Parts: sequence; C-alpha cells; structure tokens
Amino acid sequence: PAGFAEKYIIESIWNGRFPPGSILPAERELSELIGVTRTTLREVLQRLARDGWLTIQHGKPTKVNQFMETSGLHILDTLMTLDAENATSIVEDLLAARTNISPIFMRYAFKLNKESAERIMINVIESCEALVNAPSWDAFIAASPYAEKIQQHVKEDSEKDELKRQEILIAKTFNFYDYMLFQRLAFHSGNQIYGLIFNGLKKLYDRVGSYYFSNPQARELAMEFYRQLLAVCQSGEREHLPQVIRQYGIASGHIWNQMKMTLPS
Amino acid sequence: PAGFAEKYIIESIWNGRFPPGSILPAERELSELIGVTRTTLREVLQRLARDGWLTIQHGKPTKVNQFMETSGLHILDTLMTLDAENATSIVEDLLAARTNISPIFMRYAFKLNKESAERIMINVIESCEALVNAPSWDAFIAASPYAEKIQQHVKEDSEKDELKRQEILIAKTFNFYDYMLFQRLAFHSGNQIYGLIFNGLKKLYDRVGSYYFSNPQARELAMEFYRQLLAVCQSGEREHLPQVIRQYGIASGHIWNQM
Ligand SMILES: CCCCCCCC/C=C\CCCCCCCC(=O)SCCNC(=O)CCNC(=O)[C@H](O)C(C)(C)COP(=O)(O)OP(=O)(O)OC[C@H]1O[C@@H](n2cnc3c(N)ncnc32)[C@H](O)[C@@H]1OP(=O)(O)O
Ligand SMILES: CCCCCCCC/C=C\CCCCCCCC(=O)SCCNC(=O)CCNC(=O)[C@H](O)C(C)(C)COP(=O)(O)OP(=O)(O)OC[C@H]1O[C@@H](n2cnc3c(N)ncnc32)[C@H](O)[C@@H]1OP(=O)(O)O
Ligand SMILES: CCCCCCCC/C=C\CCCCCCCC(=O)SCCNC(=O)CCNC(=O)[C@H](O)C(C)(C)COP(=O)(O)OP(=O)(O)OC[C@H]1O[C@@H](n2cnc3c(N)ncnc32)[C@H](O)[C@@H]1OP(=O)(O)O
Ligand SMILES: CCCCCCCC/C=C\CCCCCCCC(=O)SCCNC(=O)CCNC(=O)[C@H](O)C(C)(C)COP(=O)(O)OP(=O)(O)OC[C@H]1O[C@@H](n2cnc3c(N)ncnc32)[C@H](O)[C@@H]1OP(=O)(O)O
Repeated sequence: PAGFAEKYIIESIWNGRFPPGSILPAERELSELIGVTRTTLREVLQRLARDGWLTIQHGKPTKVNQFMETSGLHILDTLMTLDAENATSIVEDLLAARTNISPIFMRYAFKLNKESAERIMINVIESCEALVNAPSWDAFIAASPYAEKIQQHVKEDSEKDELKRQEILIAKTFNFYDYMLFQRLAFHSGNQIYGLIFNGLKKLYDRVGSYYFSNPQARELAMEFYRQLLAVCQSGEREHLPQVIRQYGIASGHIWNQMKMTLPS
Repeated sequence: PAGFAEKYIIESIWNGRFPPGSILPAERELSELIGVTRTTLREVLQRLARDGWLTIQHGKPTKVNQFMETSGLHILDTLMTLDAENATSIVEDLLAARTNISPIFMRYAFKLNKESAERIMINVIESCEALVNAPSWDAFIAASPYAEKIQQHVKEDSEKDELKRQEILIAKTFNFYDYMLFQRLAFHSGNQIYGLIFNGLKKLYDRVGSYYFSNPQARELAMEFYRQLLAVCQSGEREHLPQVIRQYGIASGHIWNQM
C-alpha cells in the first residue's frame, strides 16, 4: 500500500496537481483523494518527507520541497524505479529526452570520431552477442575478456534462487552495454555536457535498464538498433540517424508500454 | 596572473591533459609549465581545492576530485567565476548545447502550446522593445508594468558611477528577458526536464548573459531573433526553426568571441 501512495503523490507533484511550493493536503483529507489507509499514508509521508521532496515536523504542517530556485543538491534520490515508483513521465520524459538529443551527439560522434564510434558500437554488439547467446551468465562471464570489471559493476546479492538471479544478472549486463553505447558515443560528440548528463544519471539508468532489459524482446530490439547505428555511421548517410533513433524510440517505447499492462506487481 | 593559472588548470581538468583520472604533477615543473610565481600557485591550487576540483591534504601526491562517479555535489560552486575561468568551452559547450536542443523543445512548444508560446514571445519582445528604446533604465522601470518583480531579481549597486549603473542595469534586465524566453519556452515543450535544466543553470545563465548583453549589438541581434521565432511559430512552418536558431547560434557565437 505504501508504494502506491509513494507513487501517486510523487507523480502528483510532478504533474502539478500538488505544485512545487504548495502546502500539501493536511491529511484527513489526502487519504480519500489518494484513496488508501493513513498508517501507510504517513509511513510514506515520512518516506517521502525527505528522500528529498517534502517538509517535516510538528506545528506548521507539510508542504512540498522548493519551488526550486537553486538547490541542485539531492533532487534525484530514493530513486525511481522500474516504474513501481514514480517514472510517471519523469523517467519517461528522460527517455523521451534521450531519443530527442541522441541524433545530436551521435551525429557529432559519427563525424568527429568515426574511428572510435565504430570501434565502440562493434565492441557493444560483440559483447551483447556473447551475453545473449551464452547458455548461462556464468558461461558468459567465464569467456568474457572483461569479466573482472563487469563484476565490479554488475552484482546481485538479494536473489538466492540461482536461475532467477542469473536472468537478472544477464539483464544488468545488457543494461551495462546499453549505457556503454550511449555514454561513450555522447562523450565522443566533442561536447562533454552530454556524456556528463549520462554520468550524472547513471544510477537511474542502471536500475531502469536492469528492469527494461529483463524483456528478451527489448534486448533483441536494442541489438538491432545498435546494428544499424553502426551501419549508418560506416555509410556516412547521417540523414538516416534521426529516423533510426526515432523508430527505435517508438518500438522500444511500445515494448515499455507492453511491459506495463503486462505483467505482475 | 592568478586567474590565468586557475583557468588553465580548470580547462584541462576539462580536455584530459590532466584527465579526470590523473595525479597532478609536482608544482615546480608546473612553474616550468606556464609561468606564474608558485608561491601563489599553491594559493590557486588550493583555491580550486576549496571550490571542489582538487583534494588537499596529509603528505600526498595531491590529486584532483573524485572523477566523476557523483557527487554531482554542487560542482557549480562556482568557478563559473563568471566564465573568465572559464568559458573554456564549458560555457561555450553549454551554449552549443543550448543551440542544439533549442529547436527541439521549441518545436514541441510551438506544436502543443502554440498560443501560449506566442504569448510568451510577444511578452518578451514587447518588454525588450520598451527596454532598449527607453531613454534610461530609470524611465524604463518607471513605465514598466512589471517593475516590482523585475526589481526583485535585477539589482546592482557595487557600481558607483550612476550612468554605468544604468547600462549594467539595462544589461541585467535584457538577460532577465532572454532567460524568460528560453526557460518559459522549454517548460512549454511539455517535457519539464528541459525547463529544469535551465532552472538548474539559471545562475550561470544570468551572469554569462549579463556580460554578453552588456553589448548593444548582442541585444539587437537577440531581439530580431525573438521576432523570427515568433513569426515561425505563427506561420505553422516549424521547418524554419532549426535554420533560424542555427543562424542565431552562429552570429551570437561570433559576438561571444568578441567581434
Ligand atoms: C539532466 C541530467 C542531470 C545531470 C546534470 C546535467 C545539467 C548540466 C550538465 C553538467 C553540469 C555542467 C557543469 C559541470 C562541469 C564539470 C566538469 C568536470 O567535472 S570534468 C569532465 C571530464 N569528464 C570525463 O569523463 C573525462 C574522461 N573521459 C573518459 O573517461 C572516456 O570518455 C572513456 C575512457 C570512458 C571513453 O574512452 P574509450 O572509448 O576508449 O573507452 P575505454 O577506455 O576503451 O573503456 C574503458 C573501460 O571499459 C572496459 N571495457 C572496454 N571494453 C569493454 C567491454 N566490451 N566490456 C566490458 N568492459 C569493457 C576497458 O577494460 C576499460 O577498463 P579500464 O578503464 O582500464 O578500467
Ligand atoms: C537533456 C536530458 C537528456 C536525458 C536523457 C538521459 C538518459 C536517460 C537517463 C535515465 C533514465 C533511465 C533510462 C535507461 C535506459 C535503458 C533502458 C531503455 O532503453 S528504456 C527505452 C524504452 N522506450 C521509451 O521509453 C520511449 C521513450 N520515448 C520516445 O522515445 C519518444 O517519446 C517516442 C519515440 C515514443 C515518440 O514520442 P513523442 O511525443 O516525442 O513524438 P509523437 O508524440 O509520437 O509525435 C508528436 C510530435 O513529436 C514531435 N517531435 C518528435 N521528435 C521531435 C524532435 N526531435 N524535435 C522536435 N519535435 C519533435 C513532432 O513535432 C511531432 O509533431 P508533428 O510531426 O509535427 O505532427
Ligand atoms: C546541474 C544542473 C541541474 C539540472 C537539473 C537536471 C534536469 C532534470 C534531471 C533530473 C530530474 C529530477 C526531477 C526531480 C525534480 C524535483 C521537483 C520536481 O519534481 S519539478 C519542480 C519544478 N516544476 C516547475 O517549475 C513547473 C514549471 N514551472 C513554471 O511553469 C513557472 O513556475 C511559471 C508558472 C512561472 C512559468 O510558466 P508561465 O508561462 O505560466 O508564466 P507565468 O505563470 O505567467 O509567471 C510569470 C511570472 O513572471 C511575471 N511576469 C510576467 N510577465 C512579465 C514580464 N513581461 N516582465 C517581468 N515579469 C513578468 C508574472 O507576473 C509572474 O510573476 P508572479 O510571481 O506570478 O507574480
Ligand atoms: C542538453 C544540455 C542543455 C544545456 C543548455 C544550457 C543553456 C544556457 C545555460 C547556461 C550557460 C549560460 C548561457 C547564457 C546565455 C544568455 C546570453 C546568450 O545568449 S550568449 C550567446 C553566445 N552564442 C554562442 O556561444 C554560440 C554557441 N555555439 C553554437 O551555437 C554552435 O557552435 C554554432 C551554431 C555556432 C555552430 O554549430 P555547428 O557545430 O553545427 O557548426 P560547425 O561545427 O561549424 O559546422 C557545420 C557545417 O556546416 C559548414 N559550415 C559552417 N559554417 C558555414 C558557413 N558560414 N557557410 C557554409 N557552410 C558552413 C561546416 O563546414 C560544417 O560542414 P560539415 O557538416 O562538417 O561537413
């Protein structure tokens, strides 16, 4: 019940129903217009209090953090997801943004560092192949030249069931490579700001991707995407880059939506 | 001489000459490096340390901060001094990026929120028209419908010369409206993330823009730019948008380079 409250009013702060700077509903109140019990509602009003998006304490009651003015300290947090959480449009708007700016830093990458861009995309493709076609995550790790550092980024010690944990580990490794593709290409634009954006969001990226790429169909789609990214780069027809990235954004988004109606909770 | 040192070291923590991953060389062959007394090298090495990009110490080889992993700290903290140390291409990369994403979120704004967007640009344009065409900042502020709220953000008195104070006040005000243009349009894309980006850089924006818009020709250029944005939005011809913004980027970038 807490997770639902969590996500409801979080995404109500985002979509401006409980605007930044407003006083949040006193509480008697807020449990009908959330529609859940309040032992749980303020176990999550303190959860929510400050993971960094509400105010605490006694006499004057609770408003939401900031209007924003400027404290960029801890604004992404808690954080996120999957989307049993927020993501709302937050993660989906971030993803929309990734689709938005990707043709930019990738057009750059393909022009200034054709070189590297091809070297990276080829690397990523090769690795994802050895990942998804190994009969095990342990097999994959056994034959991978980069086993040790993968292990210093990829870990799972919250799932005991080996087969499930291994499915999860493969997902994490694939996200690892998706991130590699985007982050490296972004840094190979020549304008560092893009790469920095990816580095600052790497946690959020890691979790969301760990989730999104538990879907085989996602992994496949992504792998073909990486592929004609490479083809476009090699060919020089950087007029097809935004088509490719847009259609990818579309198909990936439709999968995102298919992991939504489906499945559990 | 101190600022030169500070910025040199900054702007190649930037390009990786001492990449985020390096241990910084001993200080004397740094005075072989590019020629300031280093009595004060250590004053600016610690200067950068304080401001958050080098770490100082016990016995050491003093190495510079994390290398990135986050802390995203507030590494705007803010040796965005203004950007004399430096616009490196940090500010210019931000500017290039601004140019980069502007046609996108402005295309969104003009599509989903045509009338509101038009309204924002008409606002900004009218305010700036009344701005540069007034015989003084004092006149402008006297007849301005938004005086109290301009004054709540635009203020400057560390300058004694009344007339110069009036020029810098004009500059700060024009920057105020430029920011309004970009930030409002970005928040009117429909994806709040853009607007938040501008909000997160608003300090840096405000400075860089204050100085940049201390130039009359900059202000003029900006105003015709705003106008062509408006015309493009009104026409429905959202295909001229990356064109227009590109031209702005070029001309402004040229002015930015000191012309
Ligand atoms: C909206 C989001 C919110 C965020 C805020 C945004 C708003 C404003 C934005 C920002 C604020 C503005 C104000 C702040 C400004 C502050 C600036 C600064 O502080 S300084 C910046 C410098 N930043 C750097 O990153 C430089 C360093 N550059 C790099 O590191 C390169 O990019 C690099 C190395 C990552 C890419 O180079 P490669 O293409 O050659 O990649 P390879 O080096 O070969 O691989 C690295 C590792 O990966 C392994 N690897 C390679 N292939 C692999 C494979 N197939 N599988 C697994 N591992 C593999 C290798 O074994 C290797 O290991 P082994 O590095 O030695 O530990
Ligand atoms: C600056 C900050 C950058 C942030 C990025 C950092 C990275 C993220 C970091 C942390 C998050 C964690 C992520 C980890 C990732 C690993 C796991 C995954 O890969 S999950 C991927 C699953 N797929 C999705 O989630 C779909 C994302 N959404 C999209 O890709 C797009 O929204 C898409 C393709 C679904 C289309 O949505 P539409 O709203 O943008 O476009 P429409 O509604 O269909 O068409 C209407 C208008 O769109 C405009 N439009 C489209 N593109 C435009 C553009 N580039 N510029 C301006 N306007 C554009 C056009 O004006 C068009 O209107 P007219 O054609 O005139 O009628
Ligand atoms: C390192 C860099 C950091 C970057 C950060 C990374 C990016 C993203 C990364 C990770 C995501 C993490 C996500 C967590 C975030 C935590 C919080 C949240 O979840 S979101 C909270 C913010 N949300 C909003 O701000 C909603 C959008 N904001 C607005 O819309 C503005 O507040 C608003 C309403 C002011 C602008 O929209 P209008 O078009 O409606 O403008 P009007 O309502 O007319 O307000 C104009 C004001 O200016 C005056 N004004 C109007 N015309 C004027 C004129 N011509 N001259 C001067 N003043 C004028 C008006 O009189 C008025 O003043 P008067 O304060 O209301 O009294
Ligand atoms: C996601 C992060 C978002 C962050 C956003 C941050 C926002 C701001 C926040 C905080 C910062 C504070 C900001 C305060 C702002 C307030 C005050 C102001 O307004 S200051 C305004 C000063 N303006 C600049 O500094 C210009 C910025 N730079 C640019 O806009 C670009 O660099 C630009 C447009 C100047 C150049 O862009 P290109 O890289 O696309 O152009 P090329 O690289 O030179 O090449 C283009 C192609 O076209 C040809 N070409 C170039 N020039 C040509 C010509 N004149 N004729 C024909 N062909 C040409 C070239 O040969 C080249 O060919 P081939 O594609 O390589 O094959």
